[PDB]
Amino acid sequence: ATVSMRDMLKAGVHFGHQTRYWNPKMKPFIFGARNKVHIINLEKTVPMFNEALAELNKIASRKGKILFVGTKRAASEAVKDAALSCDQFFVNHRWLGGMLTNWKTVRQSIKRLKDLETQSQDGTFDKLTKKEALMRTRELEKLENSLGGIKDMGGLPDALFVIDADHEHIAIKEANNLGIPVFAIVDTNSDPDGVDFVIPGNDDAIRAVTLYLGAVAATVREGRSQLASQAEE
RNA sequence: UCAGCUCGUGUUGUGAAAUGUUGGGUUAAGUCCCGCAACGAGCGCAACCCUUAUCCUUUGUUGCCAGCGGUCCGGCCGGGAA
Ligand SMILES: [K+]
Ligand SMILES: [K+]
Ligand SMILES: [Mg+2]
Ligand SMILES: [Mg+2]
Ligand SMILES: [Mg+2]
Ligand SMILES: [Mg+2]
Ligand SMILES: [Mg+2]
Repeated sequence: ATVSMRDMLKAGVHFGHQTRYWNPKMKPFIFGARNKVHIINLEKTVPMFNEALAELNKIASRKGKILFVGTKRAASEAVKDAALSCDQFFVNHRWLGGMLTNWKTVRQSIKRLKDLETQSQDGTFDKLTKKEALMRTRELEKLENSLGGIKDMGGLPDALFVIDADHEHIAIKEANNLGIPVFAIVDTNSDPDGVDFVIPGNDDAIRAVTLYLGAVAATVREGRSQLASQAEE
């Protein structure tokens, strides 16, 4: 695709963790070690990323919903920006256990967030007796921080794209439970067993994270434009 | 009158069960915040009730007497609404 080994090398995709923290299941994707730090095999990274991008493009063309999951402090704002410029949904703060498997309950929180936003736009807060308004705006802030990116999702997504599979093991487990395909960036210290589409690469570097997110956003934009509530655009 | 006791859905365990409800703080309080495979909800806590402590408005008799006028010195009388 558009991404090539050279720009991943520039970003730092090939850097992993220290050898003592590795998961032995990452041995096929590990190229070697330098200064007691693993080096991911970009020669394997590139085609796997291309295949994941193609599958994401197909999912977007079929009018599917893409959930971008990443809550690390180095990928939160990047994930939010990618999802916003891609018109898909995101979770960039702490994943609530049961967001997908207990969606019938998380829906009520989504509705409460919508109602609080409507009240804020109305102006019932200054009608309220000050302390109640402060409590309600604090609740609005908390609900926006938690479920801001899935407010308009309206149901289970058709695909998850995850940064730091190990950090988001709960989301990946829920997606495996529900049958939702998982594309994920898997570092050398992570277990790739639950991931349908593994992309070995650095998940701690802001440059690499932005590279992955930009490629995914671009490919899903093309996939969406392929249908766009029409025949072919 | 102790701050406790539970449920739904989700998740863990072959199972009895567990989690939530534990943890760091804080409170009279499972009180509240932060964290967190939990997300929410109910009965309890608190508040809504009565009374007491301050002020304002209205009303002023059988209750009151500051300014007045008398007076048998008793708000006693005419009055006054302070
Ligand atoms: K056991
Ligand atoms: K339960
Ligand atoms: Mg990493
Ligand atoms: Mg208990
Ligand atoms: Mg218990
Ligand atoms: Mg309580
Ligand atoms: Mg808790």
